[PDB]
Amino acid sequence: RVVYRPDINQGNYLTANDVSKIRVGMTQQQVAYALGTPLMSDPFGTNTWFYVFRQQPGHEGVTQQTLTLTFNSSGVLTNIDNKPAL
Amino acid sequence: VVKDIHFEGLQRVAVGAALLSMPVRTGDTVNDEDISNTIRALFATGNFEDVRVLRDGDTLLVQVKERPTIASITFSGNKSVKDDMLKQNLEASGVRVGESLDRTTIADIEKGLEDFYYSVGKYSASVKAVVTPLPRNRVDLKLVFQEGVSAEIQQINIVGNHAFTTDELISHFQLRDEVPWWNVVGDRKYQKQKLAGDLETLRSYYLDRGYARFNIDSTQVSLTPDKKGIYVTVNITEGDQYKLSGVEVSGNLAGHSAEIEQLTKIEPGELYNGTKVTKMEDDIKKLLGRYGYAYPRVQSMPEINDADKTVKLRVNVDAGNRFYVRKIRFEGNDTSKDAVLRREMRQMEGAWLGSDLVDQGKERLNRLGFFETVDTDTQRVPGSPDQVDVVYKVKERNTGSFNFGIGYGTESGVSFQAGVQQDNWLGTGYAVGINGTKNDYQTYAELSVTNPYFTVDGVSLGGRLFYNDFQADDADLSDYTNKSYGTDVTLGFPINEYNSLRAGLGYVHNSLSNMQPQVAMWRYLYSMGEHPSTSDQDNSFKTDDFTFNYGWTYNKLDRGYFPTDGSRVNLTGKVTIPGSDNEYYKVTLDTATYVPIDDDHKWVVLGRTRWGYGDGLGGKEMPFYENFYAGGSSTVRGFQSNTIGPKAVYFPHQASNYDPDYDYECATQDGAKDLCKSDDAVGGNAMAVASLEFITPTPFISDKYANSVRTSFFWDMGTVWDTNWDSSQYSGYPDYSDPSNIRMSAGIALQWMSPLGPLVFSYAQPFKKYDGDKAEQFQFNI
Amino acid sequence: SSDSRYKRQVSGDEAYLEAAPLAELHAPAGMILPVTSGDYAIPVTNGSGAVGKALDIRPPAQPLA
Amino acid sequence: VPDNPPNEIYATAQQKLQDGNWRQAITQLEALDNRYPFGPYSQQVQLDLIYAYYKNADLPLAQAAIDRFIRLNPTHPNIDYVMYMRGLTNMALDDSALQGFFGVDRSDRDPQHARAAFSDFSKLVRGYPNSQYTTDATKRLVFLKDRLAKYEYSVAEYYTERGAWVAVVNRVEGMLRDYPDTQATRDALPLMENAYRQMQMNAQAEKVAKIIAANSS
Amino acid sequence: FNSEEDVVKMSPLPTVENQFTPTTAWSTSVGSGIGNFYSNLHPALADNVVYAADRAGLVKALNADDGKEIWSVSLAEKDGWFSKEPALLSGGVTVSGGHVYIGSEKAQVYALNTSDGTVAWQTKVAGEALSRPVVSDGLVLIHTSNGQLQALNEADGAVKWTVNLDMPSLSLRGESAPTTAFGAAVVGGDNGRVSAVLMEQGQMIWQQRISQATGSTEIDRLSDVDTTPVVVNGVVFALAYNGNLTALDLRSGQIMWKRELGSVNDFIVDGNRIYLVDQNDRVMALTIDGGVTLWTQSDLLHRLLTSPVLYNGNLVVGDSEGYLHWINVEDGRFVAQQKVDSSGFQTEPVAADGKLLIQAKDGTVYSITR
Repeated sequence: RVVYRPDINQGNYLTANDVSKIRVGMTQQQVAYALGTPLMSDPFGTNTWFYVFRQQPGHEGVTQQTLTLTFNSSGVLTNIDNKPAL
Repeated sequence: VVKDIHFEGLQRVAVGAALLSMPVRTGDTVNDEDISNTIRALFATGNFEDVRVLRDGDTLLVQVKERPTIASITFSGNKSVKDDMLKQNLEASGVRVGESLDRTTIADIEKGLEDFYYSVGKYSASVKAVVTPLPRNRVDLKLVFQEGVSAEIQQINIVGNHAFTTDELISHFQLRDEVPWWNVVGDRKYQKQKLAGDLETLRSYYLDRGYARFNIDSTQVSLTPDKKGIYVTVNITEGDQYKLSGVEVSGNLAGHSAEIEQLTKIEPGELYNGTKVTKMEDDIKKLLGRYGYAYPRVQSMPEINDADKTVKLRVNVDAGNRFYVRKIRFEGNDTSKDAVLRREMRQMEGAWLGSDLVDQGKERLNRLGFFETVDTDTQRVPGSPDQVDVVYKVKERNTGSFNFGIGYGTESGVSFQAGVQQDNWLGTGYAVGINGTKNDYQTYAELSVTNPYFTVDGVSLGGRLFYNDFQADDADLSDYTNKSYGTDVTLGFPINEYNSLRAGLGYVHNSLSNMQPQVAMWRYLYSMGEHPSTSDQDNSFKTDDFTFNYGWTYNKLDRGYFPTDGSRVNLTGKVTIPGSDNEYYKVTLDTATYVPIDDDHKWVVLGRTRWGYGDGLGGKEMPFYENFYAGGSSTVRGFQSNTIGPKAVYFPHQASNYDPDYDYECATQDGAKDLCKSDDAVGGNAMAVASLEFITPTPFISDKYANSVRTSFFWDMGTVWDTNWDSSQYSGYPDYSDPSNIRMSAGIALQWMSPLGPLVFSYAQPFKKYDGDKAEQFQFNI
Repeated sequence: SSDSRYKRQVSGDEAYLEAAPLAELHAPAGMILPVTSGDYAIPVTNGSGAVGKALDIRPPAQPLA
Repeated sequence: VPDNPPNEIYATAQQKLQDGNWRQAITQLEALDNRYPFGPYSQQVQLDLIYAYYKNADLPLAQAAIDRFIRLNPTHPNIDYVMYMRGLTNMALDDSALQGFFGVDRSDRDPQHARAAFSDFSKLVRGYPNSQYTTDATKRLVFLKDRLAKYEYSVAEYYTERGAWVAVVNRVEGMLRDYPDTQATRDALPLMENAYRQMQMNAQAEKVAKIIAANSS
Repeated sequence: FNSEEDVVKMSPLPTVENQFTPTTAWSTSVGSGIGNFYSNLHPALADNVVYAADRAGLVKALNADDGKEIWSVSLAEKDGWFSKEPALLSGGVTVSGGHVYIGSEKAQVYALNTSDGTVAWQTKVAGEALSRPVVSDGLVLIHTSNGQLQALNEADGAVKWTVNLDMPSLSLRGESAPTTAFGAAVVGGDNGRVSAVLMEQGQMIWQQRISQATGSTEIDRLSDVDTTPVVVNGVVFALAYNGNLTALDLRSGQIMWKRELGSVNDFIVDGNRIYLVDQNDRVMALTIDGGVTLWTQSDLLHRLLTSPVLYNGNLVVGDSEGYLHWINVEDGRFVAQQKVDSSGFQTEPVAADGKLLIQAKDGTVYSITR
C-alpha cells in the first residue's frame, strides 16, 4: 500500500512567539535552558543548533520548521535559520 | 607474671583468648578492680555467663557452663501465623541465630510476639520463650506460641448520622451480617487501615455528596475479655451541602482559556456536589497534559457562605513541565531482543508528555504474557532541567508449548502428535506454529506462519499451508484415501486497529479416492450428481475450490498469559467464486468473554460461544469435510470427544477395495448385511457450542501458586442441527433442524501453568446427552 | 560452555586479542574532534599478568587448611 | 554435613569437592557453617564454595558467596581472585548459553550486566593492573565494548528503519562519545550519514560522508 | 476453616453441696430484651417493686409478688430510620422514689414519675449512653466512659454543664459514674487519675493521680477491672485498670493504701470488709491486716461473674449458666446448691434485703431465696 500511512511527528512544538522572546545572541547557558533541549547536537565544531519540528499528517499536509544557531563563545551567535515546511 | 595457666579441660575463648578478654592479661598488676571487671565483663559479653573468680593456690579453676551461642530456636506453635514474622520480630528483639546470647533479651520476644498481635488486631499474648543452654556450645530455644484470638469486628456504631441512613452507611462499609446464597460479596472484618479506608469511604462519600464541613471524631475501641466480640465506636462531624452559582479561575497555562469556558458550558441553574467539578478539573488537567505540559500547579479553592448560601470557586492554573525528553530504556529483556520489544513500542522521542504512549506500552506488554513486570519508569533524567529518561522492567518465565495425546504407536514407529511451539521463535521477530499428527497412516501436515510484519502498518506475515494424506488405517485404507491440500494466506492493511475486512487468498484441492459406504455419503454424491455405488468403498473426487471471503475481528484483552477483561471476537465468511466445486457461503462465528465480576478480579465469569453454518451453492450438498464435530472433549467432557448431532449410518457394502469381514457394526460384513440402525453421531450443518462457567481462586495455595494455577467450574452446552435433513427416510430415526440436541453436564477444571508443564486435571461428570453419545470417566488432559 | 576452554583461561574469542581496529580517527592536526569521553585506553603492558592459556585459570593462590 | 571434629568435618566436605560431586560437599561445608561460626572457617569454607559454584557455573550462588565473604573479609591477599570472579559473573548475568545452539547468540541483550562487568573490570585494573586476571579484564573489556556497540547498532538501525532517524542521530553521537574503535561503530557512521540524507541536512551529510571515507569503515 | 484458638483452663462443676435451698417465690420472664449486648441490667427494686423492662423499653412491674409483673411502659422511641427501632438497647435507669429516669442509647432522658403508667416527660439529647443517671437533687448527672460529664437537669429538661475529661484510646468498661458521699461527687481515675468535677455550675473540684486506667500500655488487663469506686467510711475503693490496690480518703491521695497481691473480678469493698473474686475464680472475704488474704478455690476457672449480692450473711455471686454462689459467714466458703433461670449470667444484679434479686438474660424476675 502506497495509499495511506499512520501519521508522522517529530515534535517539541514552538512558534514565532517564543522566537520573539529570543533574538540574536545571549549566553548559551541562558538560551540553552530557555528555548528547550538542543534538538540536534552538533557533534564537532560549529555550535550549530537545530530547532526543527517535523509533521506529516496523513497524505495532505506538512510542517518542517527548521532552526539553527551558532554559539562559539560565551554563547555568541550571528546565525539565521528558520523555515516552515520543506 | 602468670604463665597463662594449664587447663586439664579448657575449651572456649581461652588461656590467651580469655587471658585478654578479661582484665587478666598475662603480665598485669591485677587488683580487685580487675576481679569485678572479670565478673561483670563475663556477664556482659553476651557470649558467656558462668561467672566466677575461683583461684587454686590463686589459680582460677572452674566448673563451666559452656553455652555459645544461640543455636536452636524452636518456633513452637504457628496456627495461621508463620515462623518468619517470628524470626523478624526476633532480630527486632535484638537476638537471632548468630547473635551473642545475652539472656537479658528474652522477654522482649515475648513482647515481640505479644505486641505483634495488636498490629494484626486480634491479640492473645501467650509467649512461652524458654532457653536451654546445652553445655558444650549448643543452645536450644523453645519458642512456644499461644495466640487464641480473632478480629471478628461488628460494632456498627455509626453516630452523628442523621443525613444518610445508618444502614446506607453500613452498605458503604465492610461489616455486614449475612452470607448470601447467590454470590460471595460480603465483608465483616478488620484492620487499622481498613478502619482508615472506611473512614474515607464514608468521608469521600459525604464530601463527594457535596459536603464541605464534614469530619469524623470518635474512635473508641473495645473488646470483651474473651477477646472476640469486637465493638468499636465512631462519630463524625457532618458538613453542609451547597448549590453552586459562583466560579473563579486563574491560568498561567499558556493559552487554553475559553476552551475551558465553553468546555464546561454550564447555564444558570446547576447544583453543587463537588466531585462533578473534580472531574472537570481532571478534564482540563489531561487537556493540558496532552497539550504539552507535565506538572503545573492548579487548584480549585472553594469558599463557605451560608449567610447567603452563595459559593464561588477559584482555580489557579499553571503551565507545566513541557519538554522533558530522553531515550527509552529496558530492564528484564534477557532473551527477547531489544529490537522486537521496540517493534512493540509506538512511542516517539522529541515531544511532550503523553500518557497514552507509556500506558499503551504497558498494555501491549500485558498482551504478551510471556514475561511480566510491566514497568514504565519515566523519572527526570538527572540534570539539565530539560529532559526525562524512560526505562522499562519486565519479569520473565521460560514459556514454551507442546500438545499431543497419550499413545498410540509406541509398539510401532514412534508415533507423533507433535504440536510444538517455541514462542521464543517470535524472538526471531516472527513466530511459526507447527503441529503434525503424523499417525501410522494419517499423515497430517500443517504450516502456520506469522511475522506480524511484512510491513509495520499492520500487515502481518500470515500463511497457512496444508496437506494431509489421510488413510484412516486399522485394517485397511481403501475405505478411503485423501491427497488433501490447500493454503490460505492473509492480505490486509488494517487501518483501524480494530477494523479489518481483508482479502487474503484461499485455495484447496484434494484427491479423494475410494470413499466410505455411508448413507449421507451416498446421497451427497448423488447430490453431486456423482451417483455412488452399492457394495464397495471405491470412488473418485478431485475437489478444487475458489474463495472470495471477508471477515472481521475485534479483541480487547489485558493479560496475555491469562486475561481478566476478556472480550475476544473472531468472524469469518466465505463467498465461494466459481471453479470451486461448491460455491459455499460459509459462516463461522466465535466469541469469548471474561467478565471479572469483582475488582479484586479473583472472580471472573467466562462465557464462550460459537456458530458454524454452510449455505453455499443452493444447488449442491455440501462437500462434507467442512463438517462440524464438537462435544465430549474439552469444551464438553464426560462424553465422547467431538461426537454430536447427526449420526453415521452404513449402507450394505461388501468391499472398500476390501472392507474387512467382521466389520462395522451393521449394514456390512459384521452383523446386519442390510441397512440398519448404524448410529455414530457426527453432527449436521449448523453447529452451536457454548460454555457457561466461573473462575475463582483456590486461595489454599501461595500467591505464586495461584498465579500459576487456575480453578474453575463449567456448564458445557452444545447442539448441532442439520439444516438440510430428512424425515421421510428418518421415518424411524432421529432428526435435526433446530436446537433440540441440548444436554446437561458440569465439571471441575484445574490448570497449573508451570513453565515445563501446563497441567489439566478435570472431573466433569456427564449428566445429560442424547442418542449416540458415549460415557467418559477418567483421563488427564494436556 | 566448553569449546576447548573453561579449563585454563577465559571463554570468548581470542580475537579480542586481535580486537577491533582501535584507530585514531583521521583529520589534520590542529582540529578538535569532540569524540572521546572515557576510561577505555589500553596501555602498552608488560604482562601485566599472563597472556594466553597456560596461565592459572586457578585462583592466584590457595591456602591449605 | 559432618560434625566430625571440625577439620574432619571440613575434610569430608572437601572430600566430596575433590570427589567432584560438589553438591554433597557444599552440604557438608554448610553444616560446618551451620554448627560453628566463631572463627575463620568462613574464609576457608567461602573460598571452597565460591570456587565450586563458579566452576559448576553456579553463577548467583557464586555471587552470593563472594559478596558475603567480602562482607566477612573485604581485604585479604585474595582481592584479585574475588573481584575478578565478580566481573566474570556480571558478564555471566548478561548472557546465558542454553538456547544459543540451534544457531543462537545474544549480542544485544541486558545492558546492565555488561555494565556490572565493565565496572568490575575497569575498577580492578585501575586498582590491580598486574595479574593474569588483568589480561582477561582487558580482553573481555574491549569485547563487551564492541559487543554493546553492536547492541547499539541493532537498536539504532532499528530506529533508522522505524524512522527516529534524528534519535538515531543522537544515539550515533552517543556511541561516538562512547568509542570509535569497533567495526559496527564504523559501519554506523554511514548510518548517521543516512540520517543526514533523509532529514534533508546537507553539508553535514557531506561531512559525515567524508568521515566515512576518512576512517573508511 | 477453624484454627484460631487454644485451650482454656475451665473447672465447671467439681463440687456442689446441697445445704442451701435456692427456692423461688417467683420466677418470671418477659424475654429478651437482653440478648447479648452490654448495659446496666440488674433487678433493681423500689419499695418492694422491680420494674422489669425488656427490649423496646418494655416495663412490667413485679412488686414483691409471687410473679405478676405489670407496669406497662413498653417503649422504644416512636421513630427513627426504623420508626421504633428498639434494638441498640442500653439505657440509663434510675428510680428516685416513684420517678423513672431513662436515657436511651444516646443520652435520651425520660422522667416517668409513675402515676399514670407511662408518664410522658422526655428530653432527647445528643451524645451516647454508658452508665446510670445519678440524680443529685433534680440533677441527672452522668459520667460516660468517653470522659464525659452530663447534667440533664429537669427544670427545663436539661441545664447543661459539660465537662468532658481525659480518656485513653480504649473506653473503660470500668465506667465512671457519679457516686455521692457527702457532696463528694466521687468519680474515678479517667486515665487512672481520680477527678472531682462536682456540680456548682459544673466544677472540677480536684484530681489526684492514683493509678492506671489502662487504654494503651501493653500490660496486665485480663482481670475484671470494674474501674469503679466504693466510697465508704470516707475511704474510697475505686478500682483502677491495672489491678493494684489503693485506698484514698479525705478525698485524697493523702492516703494511698496500695497493697497489691494481684487482681480481682468481683468486688464489694464494704467499709473494710472486702468481698473479692479473682479471675482465678477465687473469692476472698478480706478483713485487711496489711492487706493479706487469699482463700483460693480456683477450682472454678474463668467464668464471667455477676455482682456478688450478699444477704443473710450470704454473698451470692452469680457466674454464668445457672450458677450463683452463696458465700455465707464462713470465708471464703459457701455451698453451691443451685436453681435459678439457668439462662447465662452476664451483668451485675442489684439486690435488696436478706432475700435475693436476680434478672436473667432470658428470664426476668426469679425469686431464688430459701
